[PDB]
Order: sequence, then structure tokens, then C-alpha cells
Amino acid sequence: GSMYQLEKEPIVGAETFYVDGAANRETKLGKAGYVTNRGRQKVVTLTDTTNQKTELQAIYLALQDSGLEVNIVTDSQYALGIITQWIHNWKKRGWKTPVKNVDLVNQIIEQLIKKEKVYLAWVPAHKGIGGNEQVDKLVSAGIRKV
Ligand SMILES: O=C(Oc1ccc(CO)cc1)c1ccc([N+](=O)[O-])s1
Ligand SMILES: [Mn+2]
Ligand SMILES: [Mn+2]
Ligand SMILES: [Zn+2]
Ligand SMILES: [Zn+2]
Repeated sequence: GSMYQLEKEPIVGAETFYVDGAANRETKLGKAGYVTNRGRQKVVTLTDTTNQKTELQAIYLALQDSGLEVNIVTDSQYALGIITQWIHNWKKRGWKTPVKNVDLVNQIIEQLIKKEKVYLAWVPAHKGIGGNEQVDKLVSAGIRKV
């Protein structure tokens, strides 16, 4: 019983957003974006950012640009946990909100509860030709070598 329930399995039929972000610590330059299984993609370049911010920013773009039912695959355990924990503990007993990234996370949650159904799952970064590998390349170009 929370302020929303994420889906326990992928939403059959819904479009899938493979999100990723990448940042460079020395310059605080970074990129966030997505590729989808309906031939959609988007990459944005960011300044003054961090790796965790860019993974969160990517999810925000995916929620922003999608319909009411959406599948999101991320490789960030941080991004998944912080969003899931926020949903499960909202208005609950021992909730101290995070300090870091709190503005972006609040922005994401706001987008999130507007949705009808959201499936959000983690996969380890891996090589190959699937979705996570494609967006990883896009957000990595000029930010870090792979
Ligand atoms: O997109 C990715 O490639 C890069 C490459 C370089 C940098 C620079 O730090 C950041 C991301 C991801 C790698 C690892 C991820 N993961 O959640 O472990 S996403
Ligand atoms: Mn990543
Ligand atoms: Mn990646
Ligand atoms: Zn700057
Ligand atoms: Zn629907």
C-alpha cells in the first residue's frame, strides 16, 4: 500500500524506453537520453551534472515523452531504488527524504503519478546490440570512452 504501484511485469503492448545517462567528473559535462522500440530516440547534453543526475534525467525524459502506459529499462540501481523507495514510503512513518538530487527526484515523481501504469526495471550494463547498449553508446559519446 503506497502512493502508487509500479507494475510487476512489463506492460504488454506499451512502448519501451531504454534510458541511460553518462557524466564526466572532471568537467561535469554529461548526456541523458533514450532509445525506444518504436524507433524513437533523444539525447540531451547537460552541464554541471553527475552520473546519478544523468541517469535520473534520462528517466524524466522517458516519462515526459511517453504515453499513459510506459516500460522503462534502466541500468542505474541508484535511480531505480530512490524512485521505488520514495513511492513505498511516502507520507509513511520513518521517512527522511534524501538530500542529494531531491529536486530532480521530486520532479520525476510528479511526472510518475500522472501516468496510468509504469513498469521500471533494472538491468546490468552489458554489451551487445539491444536497447541498453544503443543508448549507452549515445550518452557516452564525447563524455567517456567505452
Ligand atoms: O551509459 C553508460 O556508459 C557510461 C560510460 C562512461 C561514463 C562515465 O562515468 C558513464 C556512463 C553507463 C555505464 C555504466 C552505467 N551504469 O549505471 O553502471 S550507464
Ligand atoms: Mn547507465
Ligand atoms: Mn549504460
Ligand atoms: Zn556550468
Ligand atoms: Zn491504458
